[PDB]
Amino acid sequence: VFPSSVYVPDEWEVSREKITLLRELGQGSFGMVYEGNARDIIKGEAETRVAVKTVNESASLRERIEFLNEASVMKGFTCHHVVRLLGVVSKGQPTLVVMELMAHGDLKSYLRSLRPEAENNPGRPPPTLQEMIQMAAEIADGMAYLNAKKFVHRNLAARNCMVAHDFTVKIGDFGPVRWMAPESLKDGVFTTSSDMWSFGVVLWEITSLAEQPYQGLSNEQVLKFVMDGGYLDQPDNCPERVTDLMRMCWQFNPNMRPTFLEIVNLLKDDLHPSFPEVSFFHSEENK
Repeated sequence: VFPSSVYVPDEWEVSREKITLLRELGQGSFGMVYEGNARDIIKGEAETRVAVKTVNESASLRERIEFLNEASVMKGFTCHHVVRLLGVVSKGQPTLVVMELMAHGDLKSYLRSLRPEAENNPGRPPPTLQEMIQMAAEIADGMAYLNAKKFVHRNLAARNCMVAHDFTVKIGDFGPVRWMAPESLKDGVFTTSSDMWSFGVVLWEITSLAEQPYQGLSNEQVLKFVMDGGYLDQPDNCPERVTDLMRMCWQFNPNMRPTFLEIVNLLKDDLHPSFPEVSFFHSEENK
């Protein structure tokens, strides 16, 4: 077994010289991710802020190929609520995969920065109900898109959601006992329905400002607790509407949980005016 390189140097190929790296953003599944700038990568803008993925130096040839193969797959995604591919540098080493930059980082980090005791509090109040409903809809929309494209996330969590410069939340990377559905923990079965369970946990993270799920329980205890039918307690003074969403996501029977499109449908009337203009839900592709 050995993967063939499916990436085709096409319109997505970007000359290395157009990419300038500024700083490290953190380790990605394949290697260090950097914040950078790209010259003339998007029609209409002289330079674009970007995130640049690289592959570990210790990576095998096979892994380097898998890295590029994932980039090729991303050429087919065009959702506003899923972090998008902008370009690829496959000529020579190191291989670079250029993505749109999410200036505010992962959702977990962002949430924890809004905590009152946060040493890096931006001086802004925690998410309002309105902002939470908006985040829920954006995340659900991105997930609905992946589901339409026939992809199961398997790792949805606040740490894997990203926040843009205008605070739009998007699905980040994807191919964690505290985020897994009981059926997944029991039979290793992953579906869009188990993704829904994880979505509920993300809502819980949003309403608790990223507290650790089931804090106090070992991974061992969580495994039994969840498979026994137990679920997370509602965070203090959690908005009733978000609590209702969580409860739907945590139905023991996966068949009883809502779909991501149904989540967006439930929230559609309470979103920013721009939502219908950018969502998968309101696009002609949602059929």
